[PDB]
Amino acid sequence: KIIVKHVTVIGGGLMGAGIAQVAAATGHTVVLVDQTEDILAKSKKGIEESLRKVAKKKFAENPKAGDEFVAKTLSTIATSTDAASVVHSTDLVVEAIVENLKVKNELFKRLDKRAAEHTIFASNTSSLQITSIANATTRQDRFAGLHFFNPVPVMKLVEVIKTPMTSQKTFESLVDFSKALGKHPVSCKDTPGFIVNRLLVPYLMEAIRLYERGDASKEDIDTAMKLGAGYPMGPFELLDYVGLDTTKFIVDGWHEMDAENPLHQPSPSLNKLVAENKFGKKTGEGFYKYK
Amino acid sequence: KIIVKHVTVIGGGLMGAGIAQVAAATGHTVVLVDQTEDILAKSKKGIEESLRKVAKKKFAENPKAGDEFVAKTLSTIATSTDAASVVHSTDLVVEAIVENLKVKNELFKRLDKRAAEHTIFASNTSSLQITSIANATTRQDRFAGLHFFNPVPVMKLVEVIKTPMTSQKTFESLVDFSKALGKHPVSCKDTPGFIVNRLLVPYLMEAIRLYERGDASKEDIDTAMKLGAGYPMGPFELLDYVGLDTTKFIVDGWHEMDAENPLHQPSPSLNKLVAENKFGKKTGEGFYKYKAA
Ligand SMILES: NC(=O)c1ccc[n+]([C@@H]2O[C@H](COP(=O)([O-])OP(=O)(O)OC[C@H]3O[C@@H](n4cnc5c(N)ncnc54)[C@H](O)[C@@H]3O)[C@@H](O)[C@H]2O)c1
Ligand SMILES: NC(=O)c1ccc[n+]([C@@H]2O[C@H](COP(=O)([O-])OP(=O)(O)OC[C@H]3O[C@@H](n4cnc5c(N)ncnc54)[C@H](O)[C@@H]3O)[C@@H](O)[C@H]2O)c1
Repeated sequence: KIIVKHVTVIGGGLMGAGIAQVAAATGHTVVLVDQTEDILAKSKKGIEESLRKVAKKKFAENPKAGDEFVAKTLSTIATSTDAASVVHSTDLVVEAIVENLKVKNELFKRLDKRAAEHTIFASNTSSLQITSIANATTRQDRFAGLHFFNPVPVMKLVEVIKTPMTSQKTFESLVDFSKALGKHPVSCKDTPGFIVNRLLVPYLMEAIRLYERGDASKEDIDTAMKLGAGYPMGPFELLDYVGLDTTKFIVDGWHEMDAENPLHQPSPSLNKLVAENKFGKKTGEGFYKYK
Repeated sequence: KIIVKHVTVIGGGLMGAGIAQVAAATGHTVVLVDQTEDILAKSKKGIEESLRKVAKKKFAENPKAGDEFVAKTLSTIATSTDAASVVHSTDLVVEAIVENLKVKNELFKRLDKRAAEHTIFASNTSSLQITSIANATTRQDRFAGLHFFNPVPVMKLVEVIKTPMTSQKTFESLVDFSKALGKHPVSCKDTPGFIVNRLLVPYLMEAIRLYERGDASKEDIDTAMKLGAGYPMGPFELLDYVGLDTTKFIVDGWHEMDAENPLHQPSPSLNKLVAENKFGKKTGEGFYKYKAA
């Protein structure tokens, strides 16, 4: 079996940085790749700060160990601005760059030529057909989806997306890697939305349409789902938390792919908020105003 | 204002008994109504067993206290087989009987003649237009929906449904009553599913379709929604928990009113289980099998 040990994470953003951190924390050798030295420096800095925040807690009764732990985990993460030079002998490449199909495909088409034979390619894409990226290579049997959830270092779920061409060997390798990260992997075919978003987003859009219809206030709907369905956050609180722009992008995609399905119909309210740059918590305002 | 003190609860089933229990526990005088003295005896007995179970846990440091609590609550719950015999002096009627329009309308059409003038009529129905029931009476301004959730004694939410004719006075009165019960009322128009079921049920159906479509197993979908979305129960565990027959019933209704809507298309797997009398935890088998206690 191909036991993933050396991992190459391309993209030091919210997800990429978290992926790199959990891999390193769990004993894997990591090379985090991004476009500039500045982006990388900031990315690794946030990883350190996150690790320290946790250490200061579990190592109160021994500050020494705490710092050794952080230094150790942080020392097993390398950085680079040239992915091509790092994939020569990497066991796994996990991509988490800008959500743009053209950019992603060029990336892998290029990497496919440098990566070792056994190297597995995986995308953390939320709204893109894994197959639409696996065909940019001649490594389809070792290409798959590995979808994580933010905050990566906390969220225990990982969706292992297998395409019709993905081998069983590649699948089990990713399932074992997921468990090695201390995650609980589930399986799903290469369908839009996979499992979570496919069943969550459309529900959130329905929550918005109920409001636009004037049937109930945003506040009551949120209260209804929390007390009534036991959800951690009401649909609008969650919409703001995950980003209104992010949500809109996913739904618009499914809409352009099947403009007939009533579940993907655009929301006037959602568009207006995205228009006037109100993306939710990350912008200080979405359906609700924050801090 | 007219504060609800006397409540007539019609239906001693799962929902009704719970409603009576919470109302009586919070200081309201209650009359539980059902078809036979036996059914009523069984319901009130179930209310006692529930109160004593809550007592042993709350008054563990003083069983005597817990016995007084139970006895006091149980004492303010009278039982009658004909509601018309007590509504002339009740403040609110909360109906929770079989889910059938004709039966409900016949019930309220007749109670309308006994209930005092100030009496408010409320239906706990899940799949019927409140308005449809209200027009069986000439008291539409004092008619509304008061939708609870099982187990009533635990679930804090209560949906107060206002029809175009419900008066502001009736609405406020029901909201206050909701708070007096220790619940949290939310407002919604008389639309199919109200809030919770309108957003919950269609989602449960998509879960089933995702599975029947063979994109993922039931087990992984449940795991995915529990860990990825933070839900207490995965879609298939919740389906089995609320009732596959209860669910199929609600969806068929919506499907019937708007047959072209894809969101209400029937589930082959759901129908098959329902047809085989596999209703979920109620029968020991739904999408999953359970220990027939
Ligand atoms: N945004 C979310 O809420 C979310 C949640 C789950 C999964 N995702 C998935 O994660 C990936 C990135 O999302 P994010 O939130 O981490 O993004 P982000 O914008 O925070 O970070 C992406 C990083 O990629 C870098 N980047 C862009 N193009 C690159 C290229 N050609 N090569 C190398 N680095 C490049 C950027 O400079 C940036 O630092 C996407 O594939 C997306 O579908 C996003
Ligand atoms: N099942 C749920 O989870 C749920 C949740 C919310 C609301 N509801 C609603 O609650 C109501 C009852 O549901 P339930 O689960 O409590 O039912 P149930 O089957 O447990 O009990 C219904 C009770 O109504 C009585 N009944 C029938 N016809 C009657 C009549 N003409 N007069 C007086 N009593 C009569 C029966 O004898 C029975 O004891 C329905 O309107 C339903 O849509 C159900």
